[PDB]
Amino acid sequence: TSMLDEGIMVVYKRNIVAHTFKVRVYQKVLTFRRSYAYHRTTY
Amino acid sequence: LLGSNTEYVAPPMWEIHHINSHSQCYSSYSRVIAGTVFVAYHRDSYENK
Ligand SMILES: *[C@@H]1O[C@H](CO)[C@@H](O)[C@H](O)[C@H]1NC(C)=O
Repeated sequence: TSMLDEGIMVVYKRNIVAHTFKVRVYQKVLTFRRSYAYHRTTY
Repeated sequence: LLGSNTEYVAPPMWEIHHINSHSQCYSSYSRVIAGTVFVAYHRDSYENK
């Protein structure tokens, strides 16, 4: 007593590259130096 | 008790050369900003030991 579909395949990832976008940051920088004064040698 | 600024500063190159050829630093920092030079000493009124 003697005695399989075929096709075309496209595979896809889950994508992991996190989304970039630029951001504008507005801010001010106040700096306070302080000094002493005697003769000609500022401390 | 009042404030406490503390700033971290690079020595001058002549001093770098001193440091690593003698194992010692000078007890004074000096930096010029705008016109005049400014200067700090270790304990107050100290010299440049
Ligand atoms: C301390 O001494 C060094 C060399 O002896 C000198 O270059 C420096 O200007 C001095 N700092 C002072 C006098 O404040």
